[PDB]
Amino acid sequence: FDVILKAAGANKVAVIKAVRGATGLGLKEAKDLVESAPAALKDDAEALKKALEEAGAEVEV
Amino acid sequence: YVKLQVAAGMANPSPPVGPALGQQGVNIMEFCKAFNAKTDSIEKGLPIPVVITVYADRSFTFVTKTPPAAVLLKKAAGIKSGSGKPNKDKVGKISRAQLQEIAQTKAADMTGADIEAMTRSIEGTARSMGLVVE
Amino acid sequence: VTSYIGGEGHNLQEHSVILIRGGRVKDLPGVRYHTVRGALDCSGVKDRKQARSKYGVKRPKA
Amino acid sequence: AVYLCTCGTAAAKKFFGQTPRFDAAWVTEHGGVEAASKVIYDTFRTARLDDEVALKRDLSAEIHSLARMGVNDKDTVVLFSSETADGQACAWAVKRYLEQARPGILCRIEVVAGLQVTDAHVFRTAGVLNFTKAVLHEIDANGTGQCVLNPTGGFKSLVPYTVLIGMLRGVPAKYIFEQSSALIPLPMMPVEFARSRLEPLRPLLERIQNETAIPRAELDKALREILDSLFEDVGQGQVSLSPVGFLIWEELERPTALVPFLSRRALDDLLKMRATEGTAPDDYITRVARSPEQLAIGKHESWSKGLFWLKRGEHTRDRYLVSVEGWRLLVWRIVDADEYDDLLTQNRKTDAGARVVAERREKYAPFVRLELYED
Amino acid sequence: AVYLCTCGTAAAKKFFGQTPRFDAAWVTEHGGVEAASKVIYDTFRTARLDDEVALKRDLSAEIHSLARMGVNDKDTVVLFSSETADGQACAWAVKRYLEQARPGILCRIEVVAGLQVTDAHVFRTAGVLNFTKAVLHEIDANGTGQCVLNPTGGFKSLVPYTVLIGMLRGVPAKYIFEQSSALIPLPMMPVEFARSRLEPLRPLLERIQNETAIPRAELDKALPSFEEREILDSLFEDVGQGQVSLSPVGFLIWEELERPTALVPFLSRRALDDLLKMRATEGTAPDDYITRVARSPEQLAIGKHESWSKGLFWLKRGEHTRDRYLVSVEGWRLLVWRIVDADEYDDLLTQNRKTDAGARVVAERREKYAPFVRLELYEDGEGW
RNA sequence: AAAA
RNA sequence: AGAACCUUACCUGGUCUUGACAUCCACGGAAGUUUUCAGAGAUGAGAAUGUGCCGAACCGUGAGACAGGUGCUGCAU
Ligand SMILES: [Mg+2]
Repeated sequence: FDVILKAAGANKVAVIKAVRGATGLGLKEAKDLVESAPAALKDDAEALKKALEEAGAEVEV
Repeated sequence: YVKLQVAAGMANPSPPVGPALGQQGVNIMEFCKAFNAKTDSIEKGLPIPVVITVYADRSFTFVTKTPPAAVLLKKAAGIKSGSGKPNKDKVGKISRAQLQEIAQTKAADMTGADIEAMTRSIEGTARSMGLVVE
Repeated sequence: VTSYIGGEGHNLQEHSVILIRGGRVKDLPGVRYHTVRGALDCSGVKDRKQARSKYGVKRPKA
Repeated sequence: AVYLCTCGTAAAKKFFGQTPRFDAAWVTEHGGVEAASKVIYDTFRTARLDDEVALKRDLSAEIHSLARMGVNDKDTVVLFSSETADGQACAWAVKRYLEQARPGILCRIEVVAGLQVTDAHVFRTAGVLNFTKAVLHEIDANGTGQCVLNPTGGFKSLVPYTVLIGMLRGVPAKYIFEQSSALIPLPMMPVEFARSRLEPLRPLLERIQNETAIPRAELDKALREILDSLFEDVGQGQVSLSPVGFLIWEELERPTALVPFLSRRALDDLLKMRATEGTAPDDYITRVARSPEQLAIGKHESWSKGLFWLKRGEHTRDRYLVSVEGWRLLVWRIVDADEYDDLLTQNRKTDAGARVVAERREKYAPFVRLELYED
Repeated sequence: AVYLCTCGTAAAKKFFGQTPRFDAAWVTEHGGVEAASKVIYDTFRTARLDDEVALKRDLSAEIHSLARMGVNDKDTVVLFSSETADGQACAWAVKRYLEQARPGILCRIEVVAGLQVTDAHVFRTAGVLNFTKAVLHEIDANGTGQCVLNPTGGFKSLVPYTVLIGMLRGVPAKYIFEQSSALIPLPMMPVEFARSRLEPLRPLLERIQNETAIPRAELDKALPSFEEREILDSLFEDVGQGQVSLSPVGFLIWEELERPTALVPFLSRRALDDLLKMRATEGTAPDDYITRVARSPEQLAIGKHESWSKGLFWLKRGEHTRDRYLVSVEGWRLLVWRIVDADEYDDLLTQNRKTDAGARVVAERREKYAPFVRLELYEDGEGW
């Protein structure tokens, strides 16, 4: 199951930080993909999901 | 119904591919993402040739091919550009196994009935670019 | 006649309509008149703060 | 092609002077945005696209201009409708007529949030910025070589920010007056962002580019109200780049041409090599300077403090010691092989670039631009 | 303040519906421009500035916007009118009313040549440039801090260049929709003409400004990248015989990003050392005096004190000074050969007194003096 | 589409 | 009323940054004193030997007020 983003209106900056470490997309790309939810971001899912859920970002695996 | 040699994963909407699909009407960013997702496994930096098949409903399917022999011969010799005057200036050296290695991968795109016939096409490809066989 | 443009900087070109007044210029030969700054097409001197009325400068808004 | 047509409510022209004037109330009373679209679409559902008189009297501005630009079957049109209800009702009316007169077309409507002209603070802050994002999204998703901005419909205030996008990115803009009959490709004066004004902000954006957020007060303390639009408040006490900012960041990141300069030690050395080597070095440095691709190729061993060597090619009688400041390509030394070898012989042991820049004022500076009037 | 409002035929809106539509033909068949404007003025002379209802309903665009911007007697209003017949008529009607509504105002109407929307080629080559030159001229004349554009009237195509000028000169712009009731200060972004892509080309443009045209091959060498030529294609124009020249668009940009000049200074090698060694005493004064002399021929004529042979003459900035210069003028370049002090200058006059010294210097031209670098230095560590 |  | 080094203010190259030369502040060490290695030397490192006077002798380190200039003008003196 690919990691997708459902809702990220809580701590939008942190979700960008997660995908920055997770993927490395630039600030423009990373912010746009987060604001364009839902979209396909990428145990492997659980790793980034925990960081995403930490700041309140919703996760859909 | 267009044939391109886009990069391995650098399928930008850039002029190299951008305006080509536009005259047909297919979504540019749709093809770019689709092409990359399957060519991630391909070794980095390769002009893998893909033949696009567009329909009337503005839909498209594509088939990827093995990298061109000239590209494979350029990396086999460790060079970046071919001879300016092939058969006059010599700009590399590859062993017959390197011919066999290139022929085997291109065998999926060859037409010869044997490894020797496929190699001879690659051998002829090597001479035409100035890369001698060593 | 030849008229003298006082002040620092101006915006007079050909075909500009200006108002001249009396007053010679001592060191310039043949110049017997002055241009009235701040009247007709001649604009006032910029950033002037003292003797403004002599150069057509309206009082700063303070 | 792709037509990024701004949409304006000229479609519902037929309700001109009738008692309930065509306002957001009128759309509301007749049922809503979708319901009102059918009512508007009825008044001109019959008119053709090849009939001149209907183009100039019986159709909206988007339909008249698109029919003049030569809209075909294999096309894609985007309508940047306004946020107001009367704007969106016409958008759903133009699309139905366009998808009817030219079957096989793909028209999609973007609702630019907060594009109303009855409030100032919103329009300055959320209107143009959102509209700047939406256009810059489509151009980057279809390539600059295929988009045609169509700034004829809509308010008169969006037009500055449609054409300005066209000038920066490169897409053209085409306009046509109602009574006229000639498409006018508007002049595109080559413009860009003022590097001198924007240069001090480079470290400021560097934080945002890395940590993706900065507290607002620290942003205000670090830095002239024009710079405010560069920054969009995310909303949690931090600020991140507005869509205009990303343009500026890329403008301040794209490589440019370079104008060579020669230190006083290079000018003494260039001349004594001119007699033996013609005027080859003069062209090479200018050729390399005015071509970023050439410059990146020739970087030999890189020294400290931003110095890096260049060479004409294999077995040549010159190798240059250059570095970059602003738009200038400073040239420090121009040495042959034996002097070049000994320098690299020395640099093996200890640092080298530190010793050169240390004596910059005494020996090398001032750098004089490379223009020569030999005669 | 001074308001640089555009003009459009909203003033004549009450004629909407009549069988002859109000247009250029209508003014033609009503006794020329003057007769119509008076008639139109009579059709809305009874509207009141304080009347909010009549502002939206009956008046024009420029009147409405200016009323909201606070027009009074101490302001100057400039109206730009399209070249079309009806365009001029409607502007005149507004100028009459503005005097009546605000007596003591200084309202001038300006006509832009070629500003019409019927000819594609004429509009984009002369109409826009004439309009752009008009505004830039007026902003400089009145000065910044007093001009505020009002791009609410006129054609939708003149708007981008009105606003773009606002960003170049830092001049605010304001707009107001009819049914709306609030002025909208248009955003302004820090844009400028492409200095980055023209500074590498300064040698060619300076040649083109002085010498009429240059060969294209020289220009092609200057722009290696294909994209650069594609972007800068509009500025240049083929003049014939395998040459190019600045198109009127180009002359506008170049006459904006480059100061005027009469002669471009150049330094011989001996002068360069002479200038550098004198920096410890005169500071930067020699650099300023050279540029000033090269800028104004009137100053250069004053400086000539003693003339040598072969076209070399000495410049002295006046009594009580120490420096002195030995310069000559070739084509449009101000060549500088030497820069000496008070003591050496007397010796160089003694030598020329006995024998020809001008011929001695020109004899050593290719061995000590040439090539002449240009007077553009870079000492401080800073980059734009 | 000369205050959508 | 005396340039082989020194003088020396100039050149090429190697090097130093509250500093060769002063007053202060703090912290640390008697001062000095046989040696070894690397380097053209500056300098760097290491190992011995001293460790007194009665806090000052001399010292090394850190910060900044400052030191420093045979730099310009004898037409400011
Ligand atoms: Mg005396």
